[PDB]
This record gives sequence, structure tokens and C-alpha cells, in this order.
Amino acid sequence: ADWLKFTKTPPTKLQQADGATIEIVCEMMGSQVPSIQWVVGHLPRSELDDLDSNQVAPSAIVRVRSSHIIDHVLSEARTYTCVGRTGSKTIYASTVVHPPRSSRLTPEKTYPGAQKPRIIYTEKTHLDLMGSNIQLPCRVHARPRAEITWLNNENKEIVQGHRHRVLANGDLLISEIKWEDMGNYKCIARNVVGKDTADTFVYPVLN
Amino acid sequence: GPETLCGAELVDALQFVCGDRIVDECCFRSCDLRRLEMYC
Repeated sequence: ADWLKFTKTPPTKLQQADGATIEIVCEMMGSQVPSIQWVVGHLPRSELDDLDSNQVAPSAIVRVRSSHIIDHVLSEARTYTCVGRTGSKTIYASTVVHPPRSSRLTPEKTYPGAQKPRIIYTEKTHLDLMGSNIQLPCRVHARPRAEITWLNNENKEIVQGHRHRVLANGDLLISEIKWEDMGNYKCIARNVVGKDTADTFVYPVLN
Repeated sequence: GPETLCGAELVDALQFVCGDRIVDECCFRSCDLRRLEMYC
């Protein structure tokens, strides 16, 4: 430690079409386990202080991807900023989104109906020491609410066991990682109306 | 799982680290940050 950088930084400006859901993706890599959160509008820089836990855990390296879905038509330009934190470091990328010139839909009201799940928070790469524990997230935007299932490196479905469980919030907890563990784990998020998936690569490093 | 997928996915991570901040070896056997690092 300590380091933190973007690997997929959002574009600075976007032009909204009429009625179409934007998904702003920001992705980053850093020591231990970076945490991303989004803020809307201009935040005075002093204001973070918005961090959510400052608890002491590992020498892991994580690449984590978070997205912000806008699914309603803006009546006026707005900025969305994604904030990355890990250790003593903080970084951020802002995007201005521009409303349509004209619109058939009501401004500022959420497109109605069901919605395909979208995995909005997920780890791309998670490298940690042998025998350590790792907790791989999967968060979702979905109406109706979305079921989460995980598969392992061999692509078998994961069921609860001494070294594997999926938590209430959909994170997959893997305990005492062994080299047999290295691979890809896939979160399958599903509802009545569709699915999405994400893949996380786990590399258990040595000693 | 597959050595190929590990290697693909390994380089994809490594692409970022080396610039600012062997694959086969470490996809077949566990390496450590020192060796992984000697990717640049």
C-alpha cells in the first residue's frame, strides 16, 4: 500500500436521448479493497467525510467496477461523480449528463414497468494471500428485485458449505482460499423479466 | 480453472499496474507479488 487508480474512467459529458437508460461505468484498481460510491450534483470537496467505514484487514489487490443507472429523463444538466477510497487515498471522475432537447416523456420520473437486472457493483480482479478470506460482491438494480446465484471456477453452482456461502446482500464469501480456488466466479442476477451476469477473477497469491 | 482464462484475465489486470500504479508460470502455479511484478 497505498495506491489507487482508475482503469475505466467515465466520459466527462454525455448526451441523453429521450427515454433511454444511461449506465455510467467507473472502474478502478488499488491496494487492499477499494470502495466506490457515487454522488450527485457538485459536492464541496470538504465533504468526504462521506466515507462509510474506517475499520482496519489485508494485503489484497482489487479491481472493482460500479455503475450508476439513470432511468428517468433529466429536466436539466446534472453531474454524477464516482468516488474511490482505499487506505489514505481518494480519487474521483465526474460526468455531466445533458437532457434531451425535446422529450416525449415526463421529466424526472422513473421509466415504469419491470426492469432487467443490472449488476451495479462488482469486483473484476481480487488477488489475496493464501488462506485469507474474500467477500466478492454483486449488487443490483432490478425491479422486481433480483435473485442472486453464484457459480465457481469450474462453473458449477455454489451451495452453502464450510468454505463458501452467499450472504444476504448477494456477496459471495469464500474462506481460506487455496490455489484450487483461483479462477472466475460468476454472479447470476435474475428476475421475471431477465438476467445479468458478472465475472470475478480470484488469484490466490503465495505465502 | 482453465490456464488460458487465468492468463487472459491475469494480463488484463497487469495491463494497468505495470505502467504506473511468466503469465504462464503464475497461472499454473501460485506466484507472489514479486514474481507477478516481473511482468515489466
